[PDB]
Amino acid sequence: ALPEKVIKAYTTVGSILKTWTHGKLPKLFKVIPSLRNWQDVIYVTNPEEWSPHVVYEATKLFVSNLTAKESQKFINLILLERFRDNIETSEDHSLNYHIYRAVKKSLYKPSAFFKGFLFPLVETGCNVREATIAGSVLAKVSVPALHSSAALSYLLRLPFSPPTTVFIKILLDKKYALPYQTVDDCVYYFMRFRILDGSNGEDATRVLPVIWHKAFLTFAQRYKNDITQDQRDFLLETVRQRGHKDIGPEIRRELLAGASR
Amino acid sequence: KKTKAEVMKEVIAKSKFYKQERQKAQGIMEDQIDNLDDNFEDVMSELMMTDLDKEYDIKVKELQLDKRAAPSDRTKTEEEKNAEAEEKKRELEQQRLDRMNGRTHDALLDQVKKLDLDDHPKIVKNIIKAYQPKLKEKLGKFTAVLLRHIIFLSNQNYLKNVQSFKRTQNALISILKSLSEKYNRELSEECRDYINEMQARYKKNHFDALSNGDLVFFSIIGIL
RNA sequence: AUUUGUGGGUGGUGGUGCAU
Repeated sequence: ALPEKVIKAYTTVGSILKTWTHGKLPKLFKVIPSLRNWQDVIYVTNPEEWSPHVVYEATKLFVSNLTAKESQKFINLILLERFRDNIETSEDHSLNYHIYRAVKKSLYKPSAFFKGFLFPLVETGCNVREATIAGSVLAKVSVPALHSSAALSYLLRLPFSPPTTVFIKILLDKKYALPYQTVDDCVYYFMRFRILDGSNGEDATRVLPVIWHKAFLTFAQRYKNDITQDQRDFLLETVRQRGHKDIGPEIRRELLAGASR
Repeated sequence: KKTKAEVMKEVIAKSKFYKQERQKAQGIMEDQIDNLDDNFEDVMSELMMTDLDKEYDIKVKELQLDKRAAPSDRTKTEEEKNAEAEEKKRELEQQRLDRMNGRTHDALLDQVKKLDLDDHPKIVKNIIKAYQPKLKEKLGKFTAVLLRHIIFLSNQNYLKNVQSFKRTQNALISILKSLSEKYNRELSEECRDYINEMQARYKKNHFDALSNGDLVFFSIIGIL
């Protein structure tokens, strides 16, 4: 049950946004952020069929004027699906420049995009190319210390996965702050990756990848002093038992150059 | 014909592209003219309005907690580190050959130092400098104090022997080497004003304006 | 109650030669 004028205006605005490439956005679209039924207006206007530049502009306007929860809901329900569709059905699995700009804006304002997409991408099972693109975008435009630590703790407390491990590798390349709790979470992730000689799950016997090995090497190069004597010994034991053949030297060098906090 | 009909096929399809582009812009302009207020009436008609967050809230206290920065970089090879420095040594060498072709007041800190002792007041001042640097203008003033105070002390006394004076003196030398590699404009201003004052003193009195401080001035600028 | 003052990363949302 929607008004006929409302439906006509929404369809006309969606068509104008889909066909628009340059110029100014409509005042209807500018006052949509200052309205209530924004999700319904966007669904009627079909933002999936609209322009990526117009979508990036709408996301920036919502991040600059609207509220964080409405911004997170809109960002999830539009951008996550659109980015997944673009990555799956791109001509060469290539991300759009305007979509990347919108994602960079959403990362600059990370109070919404994390709970909107970062847990949602891992839950929806982003592919290897999608995980690599997400890690590259995060390394290009990271976030504040609190948001980075929350994202890292969420990724470590999440189960072992290729996309989660790639996200952990990109976060370790960014080299954010790891407190005692974050270092404990990293050590728990390493112990879960290592085998247990009574009850064991799947990661005890599951093989580890080169991305996970590089993530462990970067974590050892960054947070060597954030691990205590027992934590450094546990990291060295993990890097010996289930570590790589060629990363073992740098791993042991970092685990021996690390100091107890 | 190929440079004409291509120009024809371009601009026709360009204007076709232009007219289509202008049509969407006019539609958006019409959307901001009448459909804008209609959208305001649209929102007045229509109506449409955890665990990870707790883990995020748990990580929020795990972000304002402890922290330690130690993000190390790559490993410098021995020959590689040696070569770049050798390159760095060479870079100033041809440049030399190309050149071979073409805390505030004195007494403000003098009283502070005289109250102290110039056996480690330098190291104390080095801390005071490092403190300010931890917070460059004050550093330039500090170097000015360093210079005129070195001159001042060399004028003052020689009770410290070659193993009590040269210690703090060479400490001042190394300190001013570091502050030379950090600051140069101020040092040039200092030396230039001092040498003009040198001339003025000499002109007022040829022999009655000599100084051991001037001697060590010449020596230090020469090795600097 | 984000922004400024000090430092610093400065290239592959890389093409390509080839093997399988």
